[PDB]
Amino acid sequence: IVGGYTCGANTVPYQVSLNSGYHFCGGSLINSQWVVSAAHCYKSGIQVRLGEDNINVVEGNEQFISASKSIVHPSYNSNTLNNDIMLIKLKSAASLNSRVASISLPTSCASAGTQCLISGWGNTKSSGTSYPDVLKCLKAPILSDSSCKSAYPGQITSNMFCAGYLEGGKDSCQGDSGGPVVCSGKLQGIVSWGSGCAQKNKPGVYTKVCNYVSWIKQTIASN
Ligand SMILES: [Ca+2]
Repeated sequence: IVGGYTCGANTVPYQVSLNSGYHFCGGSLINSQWVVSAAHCYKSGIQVRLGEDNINVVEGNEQFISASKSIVHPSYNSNTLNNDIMLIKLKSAASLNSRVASISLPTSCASAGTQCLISGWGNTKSSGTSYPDVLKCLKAPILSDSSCKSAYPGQITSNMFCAGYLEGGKDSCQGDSGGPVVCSGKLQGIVSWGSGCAQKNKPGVYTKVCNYVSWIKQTIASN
């Protein structure tokens, strides 16, 4: 997250870190057994880390749970990042508490202009590289579809939305991928892509989770 703030330990209790020997992507706990992330974050051998603040220190509220299954969307296209969503099943149910909690899925899609909370352990520099140890947060508005298409002509599908600040300076970034965009208490986006981070006229692009609720529900009913 570039231009964000320190969230505060466990104040984003649905935020997970996906670990394969190191943090590589975020995700969102949607119930005791299931995490939503980005398909482009797929790796074999994922351990889901819940209750994290500093990902390099055991602070006492973590639950580390292996993935048993990962399910990339049937129509994910890594070339265009269309359908950039994945489900991860945990080997055992998380113990839900004040610091480890699920986030609601949407019923309706989010409105343009809504201020959402984006969070992660990704790079905090727009030019160069610095990865934070503690969880970072950013408040960012959903941009209009017209504005998003203008920014990335020929590349925005109906399953994507833009959010952030066209003047630059505030965005998600590498390493935030797969983590949440929460709007009115619902998981409305997944950190997906963008040209660079926090660059002028290049806002972040996010998977539009409300297009996937029927797939999420039937997949979890079946696995
Ligand atoms: Ca920790």
